[PDB]
This record gives sequence, structure tokens and C-alpha cells, in this order.
Amino acid sequence: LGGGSVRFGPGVAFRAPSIHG
Repeated sequence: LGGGSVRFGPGVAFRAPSIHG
């Protein structure tokens, strides 16, 4: 519940590609 989470472990789920990403 609560959709996505701010604090998560490593995996394919990461922030959108950043300029510095």
C-alpha cells in the first residue's frame, strides 16, 4: 500500500535516468 516507497533496497527500481545518473 501507499504506492512506491522512498526508502528501498537495491534493484531495478530506481529514480528516472538523471543527467548525472
